[PDB]
Amino acid sequence: EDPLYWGIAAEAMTGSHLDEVKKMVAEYRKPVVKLGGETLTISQVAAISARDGSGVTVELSEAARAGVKASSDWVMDSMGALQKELIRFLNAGIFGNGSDNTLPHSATRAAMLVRINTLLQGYSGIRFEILEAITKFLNQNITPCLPLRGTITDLVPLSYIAGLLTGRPNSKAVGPTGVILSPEEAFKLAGVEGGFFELQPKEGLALVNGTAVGSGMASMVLFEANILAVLAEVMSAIFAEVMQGKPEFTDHLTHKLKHHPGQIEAAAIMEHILDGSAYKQDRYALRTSPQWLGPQIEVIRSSTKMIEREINSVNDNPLIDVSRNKAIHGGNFQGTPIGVSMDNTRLAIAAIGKLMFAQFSELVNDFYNNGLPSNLSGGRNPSLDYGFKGAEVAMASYCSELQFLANPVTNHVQSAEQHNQDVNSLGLISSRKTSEAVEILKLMSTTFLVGLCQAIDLRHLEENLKSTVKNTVSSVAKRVLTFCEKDLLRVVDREYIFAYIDDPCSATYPLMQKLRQTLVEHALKSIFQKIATFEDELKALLPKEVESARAALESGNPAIPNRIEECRSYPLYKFVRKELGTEYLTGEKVTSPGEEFEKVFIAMSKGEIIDPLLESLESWNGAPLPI
Amino acid sequence: EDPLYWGIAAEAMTGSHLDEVKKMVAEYRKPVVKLGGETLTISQVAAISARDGSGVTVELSEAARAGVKASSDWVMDSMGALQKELIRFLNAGIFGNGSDNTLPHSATRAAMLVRINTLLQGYSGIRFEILEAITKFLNQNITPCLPLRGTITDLVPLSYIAGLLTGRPNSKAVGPTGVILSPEEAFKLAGVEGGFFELQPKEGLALVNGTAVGSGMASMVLFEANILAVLAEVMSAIFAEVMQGKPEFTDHLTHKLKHHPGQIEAAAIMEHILDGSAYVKQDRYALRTSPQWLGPQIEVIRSSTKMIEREINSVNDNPLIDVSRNKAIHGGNFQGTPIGVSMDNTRLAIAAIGKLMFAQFSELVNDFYNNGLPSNLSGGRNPSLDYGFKGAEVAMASYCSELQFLANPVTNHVQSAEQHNQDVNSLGLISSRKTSEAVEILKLMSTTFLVGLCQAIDLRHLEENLKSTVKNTVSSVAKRVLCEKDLLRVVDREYIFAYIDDPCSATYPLMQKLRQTLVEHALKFQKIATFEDELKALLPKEVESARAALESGNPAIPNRIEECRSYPLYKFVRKELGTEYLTGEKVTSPGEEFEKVFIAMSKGEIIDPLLESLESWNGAPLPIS
Amino acid sequence: EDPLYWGIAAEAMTGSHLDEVKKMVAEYRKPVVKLGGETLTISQVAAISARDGSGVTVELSEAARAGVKASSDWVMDSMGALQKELIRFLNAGIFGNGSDNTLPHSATRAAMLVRINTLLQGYSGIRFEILEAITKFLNQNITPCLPLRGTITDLVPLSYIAGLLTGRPNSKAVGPTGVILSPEEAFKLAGVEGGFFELQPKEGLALVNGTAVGSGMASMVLFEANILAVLAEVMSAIFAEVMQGKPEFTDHLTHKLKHHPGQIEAAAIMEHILDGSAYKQDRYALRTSPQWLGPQIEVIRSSTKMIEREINSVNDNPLIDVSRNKAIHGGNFQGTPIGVSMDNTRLAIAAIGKLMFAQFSELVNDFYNNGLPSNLSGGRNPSLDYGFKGAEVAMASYCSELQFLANPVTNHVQSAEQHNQDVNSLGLISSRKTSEAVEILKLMSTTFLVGLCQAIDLRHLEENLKSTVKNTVSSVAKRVLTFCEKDLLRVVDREYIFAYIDDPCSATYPLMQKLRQTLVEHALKSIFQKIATFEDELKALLPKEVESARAALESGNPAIPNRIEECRSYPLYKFVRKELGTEYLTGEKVTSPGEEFEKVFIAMSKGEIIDPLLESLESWNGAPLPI
Ligand SMILES: COc1ccc(/C=C/C(=O)O)cc1
Repeated sequence: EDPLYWGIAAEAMTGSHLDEVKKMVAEYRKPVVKLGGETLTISQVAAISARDGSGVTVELSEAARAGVKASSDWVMDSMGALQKELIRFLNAGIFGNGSDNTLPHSATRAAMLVRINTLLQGYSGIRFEILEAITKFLNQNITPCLPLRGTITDLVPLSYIAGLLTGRPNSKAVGPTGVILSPEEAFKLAGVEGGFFELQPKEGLALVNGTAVGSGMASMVLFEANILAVLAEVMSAIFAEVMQGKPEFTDHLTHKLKHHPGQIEAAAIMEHILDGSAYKQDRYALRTSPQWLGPQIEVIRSSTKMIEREINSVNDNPLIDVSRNKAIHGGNFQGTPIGVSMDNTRLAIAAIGKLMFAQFSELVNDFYNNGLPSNLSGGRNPSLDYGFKGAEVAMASYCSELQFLANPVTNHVQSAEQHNQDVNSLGLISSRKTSEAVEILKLMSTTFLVGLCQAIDLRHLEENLKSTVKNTVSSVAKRVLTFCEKDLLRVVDREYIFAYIDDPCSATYPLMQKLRQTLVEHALKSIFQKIATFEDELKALLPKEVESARAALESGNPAIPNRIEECRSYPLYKFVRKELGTEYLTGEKVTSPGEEFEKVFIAMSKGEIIDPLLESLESWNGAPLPI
Repeated sequence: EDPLYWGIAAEAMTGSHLDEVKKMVAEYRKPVVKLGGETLTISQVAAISARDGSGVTVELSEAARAGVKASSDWVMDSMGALQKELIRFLNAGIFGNGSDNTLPHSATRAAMLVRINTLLQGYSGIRFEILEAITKFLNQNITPCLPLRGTITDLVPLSYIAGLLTGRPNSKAVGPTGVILSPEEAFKLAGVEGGFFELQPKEGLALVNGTAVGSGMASMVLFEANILAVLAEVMSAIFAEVMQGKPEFTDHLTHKLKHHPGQIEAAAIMEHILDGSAYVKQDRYALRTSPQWLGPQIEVIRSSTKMIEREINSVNDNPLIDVSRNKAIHGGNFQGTPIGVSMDNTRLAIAAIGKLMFAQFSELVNDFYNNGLPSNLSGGRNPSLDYGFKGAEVAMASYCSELQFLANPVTNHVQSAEQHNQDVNSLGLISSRKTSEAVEILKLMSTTFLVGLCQAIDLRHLEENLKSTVKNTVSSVAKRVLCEKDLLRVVDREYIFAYIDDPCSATYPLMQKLRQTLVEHALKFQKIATFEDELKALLPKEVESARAALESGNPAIPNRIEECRSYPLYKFVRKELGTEYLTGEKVTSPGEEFEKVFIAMSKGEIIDPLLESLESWNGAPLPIS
Repeated sequence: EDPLYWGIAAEAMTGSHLDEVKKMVAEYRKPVVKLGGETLTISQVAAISARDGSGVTVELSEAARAGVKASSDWVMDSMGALQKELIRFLNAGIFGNGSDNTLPHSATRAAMLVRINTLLQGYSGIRFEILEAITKFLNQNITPCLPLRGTITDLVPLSYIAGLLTGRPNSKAVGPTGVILSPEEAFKLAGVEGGFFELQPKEGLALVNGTAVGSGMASMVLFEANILAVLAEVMSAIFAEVMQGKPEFTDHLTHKLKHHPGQIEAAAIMEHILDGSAYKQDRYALRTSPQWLGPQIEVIRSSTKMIEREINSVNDNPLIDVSRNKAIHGGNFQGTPIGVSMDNTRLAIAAIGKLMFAQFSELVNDFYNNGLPSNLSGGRNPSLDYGFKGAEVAMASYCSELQFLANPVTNHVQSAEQHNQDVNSLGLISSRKTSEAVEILKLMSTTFLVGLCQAIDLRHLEENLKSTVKNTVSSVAKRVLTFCEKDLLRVVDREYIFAYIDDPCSATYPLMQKLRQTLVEHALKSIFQKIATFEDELKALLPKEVESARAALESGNPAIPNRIEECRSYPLYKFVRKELGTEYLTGEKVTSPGEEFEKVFIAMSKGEIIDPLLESLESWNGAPLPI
């Protein structure tokens, strides 16, 4: 039914993207990664790549040993300085001093995990003992030092894993605390039984022939990319809340009629956030965000399945086919799936960043943000509070560099190795630039998320102070003006609080101006003789009441509670504010926006945003609201 | 008659690029960098950016004190909390954990230096005392911690220099040994007296409104780029030396007739190396066209240098305080377009230089194109257990591909920023960062190529010695067993490394062309087998003894490189640094040898031997014929 | 003094960039191009490349014949099917059907001119007769058909010039009117004496070995680029006029203190426009335009000198050195100066386009354009006139594609021709993408220039109608209100005309609102009883007077004449409006913005914008105003 395996690949793209992320997070946090050569996922690669003391360990399935020993025994039967030479001349990378030219140790761990899983299928002719030794290195967090560059997708970097296994004099390894270790010391601390391995024929190739380094980092990258995409879907909805945008842009009819599944899910996710919210036309960063993100999600998801197939592949050469009693020469080391997927993912990451920059730009602009103060200024004095103006420039710098990284790597192939490798995938290089793009998207996600929480608090401030103004205006009108008191309060309804609240009784601001106009309108239809009195009484009472209401709110005793507390998006806000301690940014305090950004960005790097994010949708049935 | 200052700029681009590099190096090594707001060079920025204990210090010219105090007093006489707010909201950068999101402290020192120089002209309205404090931080190697990202070209990274000066609670500084310091501790170690500064009006803008970070690092990059450009020129000649290429490709007529000065100087530099080569006794484009290829790259790098050298002596403040007319001048000198343009153009030139190195390296290691050198430049007796630079060649392609990727520009990704008030911005520092990345990758290719050239040199030394050996014993077997004039001609023509691993191998040419040779003279046969039996019994012994003698340091014919003008770089790599001839019969790997050169290169130790290769050059091409 | 020729190259970068453009335009329009092998300029290449019947002809200097015959005679003395073979196998281009794969005929003419000038030096060993034959083809406008692609910088395209000279059966040529011609017909119509040439040794190489095609189109490109740069400098100043921006951004102190000569000239040019103008803080597209354009001009100018040296070079191989009696083998065919200069110019063209898009965006936005109507709407009814809204989207599409073309071509080199050409410059390809970028910049220049003229007329309308409102308001106040009449007119001074003029007496617009406020302010200090009367009289008179004033202006009889008539920028406006007939775009007429854009864009393609542009600066002394 499925001779070319199109069908089984299609079966993996069914279900919602969120569910995959939910499952992805679930198996990431499982305590044991069992390698059988067929079931490795990017979440398991990521979980192992972490050096945060999670406790995760790697186990090799004994069901695969028989196949591994068979191909190994086959090579010995068909038959050692050639293996020593292979590792020597491939040690051609450059470390220099420092870590700027060394592969990140978490990326080395990813490569080590993938390198094992791609050798368990049993077609590589390498001793199971070597696969067990690399597992000890992972479990005891003993990482060999690999060069950052030197591969076109990974003879050179992988040879530094073989160099540690064979006890090369130049081989170095890092301990759990950053200590430089010699090969002997590395073996002693990892518990590798016996001494250094004397590589048998084909064992050298089995270790260096393969795409594990590129595919390993691509797995780490795509794990973070799948989270950040969902985080982009939810933040677009939170963005629509504080922007008070028309929620019909999520209506399922609109998206159903495009058939794009990524767009339909994205709109359904946002609809679910807005459907449980207590809060010409809207601009594109808001109204078209489902159309904009849909394809990006479809790309990250499709790219995820490419890598997952790669990390469960046999990418060495030649293939030892015991069943047929012959070695098969091929080109499964050509890591084209890595370069293509990372180039496509990097562009999608940049498209996500562009939308976030566009949304952030709307949020901090009083021309577009529907009443919020310019720069999301939070202080009583807008002239001594410029809020996120500095962050807005940073967002432009983030986005600009993201669009530069969106360019591909795979269109720069060189005819290499005496033109024998006249085509090569550049996979790892692409994974490296896509990792850089994710980290910048994390910078943008940190800044954007803290701004939304600032806007949330400002909406909470708007409602409380708009009520205080109403009460004082009504109290003063009942005193003095006795249809005229009903129209006076409609003015307070229409005017944006943050257009006058820094000085409620300034004759140049719209409150006192439009209040007077309403009185003049009625006088023409003595209401004019009382204007002077009304403005005197209001000038004496309103400033005191506004200040009182703001202090009560700042003191935690608001007259009207923050509506976010009853929003489906509350967990993310609760996480930033309550759990992390991210504080309201105001020009009356010394705390700078960056200091608040550190908290979210650090936690986001520790994966602490996964739970509050998923909790915002945990009651979603995975379907749109009926139309 | 130079009202627009075109001519002053054109006068700067006269003389050779080399002389400019020699002056640039010599100034890098001066023990004192005196700032006057007008004479700052990239070499001075590079020398101060270094945190290597060189001892270089910074002095402020007292002549600029008056102008500085004038604009400072004018502002105060024109009249606080706004200066505290300015630095607060511009502290919008993210550091996280580690140093991945932190500006390298060397780049920070560069920014601090340029920041001082761009305020000494007297048009910024900032107290001289603050400039003196930053100078203490530099000379005491007390560096504030700046974020790597957050600017569109430097209100944000520059605000963290101001954050240190004002004693912000989140402000962090690092000591010479990497120890993190508080703003109070920094002032103590730095020697700054009086405590934190309470910024006066305009002083906040004076500190943060410059282009110092972008321009500061472009100076570091351009310093490295200027040197690597000359290194690429010299190595192209050494490449043409070990390749035995026709030196006719450096004939001045060819390059005189194109007029391009970069191509003329490049052709003339390689001509000087080849004209003084002891090997003196068509080619492919990586060799025959290298001057045409490198010429334009040096012109862009040299042009880009002058752009940045003007930027680091400019006044990028705003507003400018003009006391002579008693008013502030609002403009846009903070627009760092010269940084983004020069860095985009320079990165493309770096990529073109790297592309040439890759093509040359490829020719040098391919036995089809390297004129008798062994495939992969293998140095062992058993080529089946010595693949030489095959792994390095793969790394070169990886270095080259990522460089072509970085060759793309940054300045074509401008976003309409800050509520669309900054609807154009230069992105200079971002471009400086990517060009700096391209530079470090080119250092990887130069290290690998340079060590590869020394390998090729030792392989020509092995070839000549073993060519002489085979000739001799062939004449011995010829005189004793027997013709000779043709048999001896076979040895001179044939490539050593086509048969030397097994000279008398029937499948190899030496023990085949001699048969063909003897049979030819016979046809125009009974003495063949005896001569072969005599040669088979004697040639392995004589070859192994001469090869072992060369390995012990007492070869028959000495290495001709010692009598070449290119010897300084070989002596430095092979003798001074300890780099060793790579061979599969030992366990040392190519990387281990690359490490020695890359580290030395990262510390500037390649500069001296490089310029020494051209010390005797008069700066002009030798005459025609 | 100048052994490496750095000095003589530096001497060519002295003087103002404008002067070079002035000289450039001067020699472009000279009737004869005399080739001596040393003095060819891009303006002469451009003038010859034109097929517009300018009458320009090419003359070969007899001073060069001696050198040409010497090297030719030298080859014959040192010594023919090899020349026949060289041209045959290099005829490997593909034309297909149509012109999408054919080199533009003007680009072929550029290549032909450069190909001659690079063979007149006398080091190429080719018969002077052949150089004379190609000259006939140029003078009689007989152009061989060259393929668009097939060169990495030009064996293949140049071989189709040799194919015409040797009468190849596949060779085709185009006539002055587009007629396809065979080689025989081409010779007959051009007047080439004798039959087809039988190429002697080295003559085939002399024709195909060289960079003429890339350098030829680079010359055409840089001629237009030098004009468009000056046009960008002037339009930034005109932009500042209609924007009513602070002119101190051109103050020479600011730019003198950066030392950047391109910035100093750009600011001095703008200062000169504004210094003779009768017309939070300003934004960057305005205030930093000299900083932004300076480097772009320095790049185009420096790139110009690279190409001019290339078109006067000997780029064939081997070089026949008669003086030394030996042929010199080298690599002057490596067209690196072309690729580098075109890549750098393309980026600068994109930087110019980005600033223009930024400026256009400010101009059409009522939040930023300082009183002009949104979209530069010109009709009485803003709801039926959206002005340049459609053009603003087009500008974004222009700019976006320009930033894509800003990417380089020279970082995509392939190891070619059995890896003998392991490095190559890709010059022509780069020239082709830079030509595409210029044409898009022409689209942006057309649209932006017509918008400025729209804004000019709107400023003329603003002044006339603001005066009409003043007179009616004063006439009504003198009637009814008799310090109060002086404050009423100050309101008219402060309010932007186009914020209310479409309905001057709407109670929801700011005119009637802020007029009433001023009356109420005075009444509180009976002035209140007369408000109703004042608004009745104004409602009856003001609409009639506004309409009368607008018709008088539309009828050519404005009460106040258009201040542009006395501006140094008047020529460009006079050219667009008067000479070309570009009409005021108003939603009350059927004419669309594109129709007006055709006129300017067509004329700009015919070089008709050079004179009005230069006339705006013809009285500039080439120095900044004293500080
Ligand atoms: C991002 O925060 C900012 C933005 C703008 C400025 C002033 C700029 C000028 O003087 O033209 C200062 C700080």
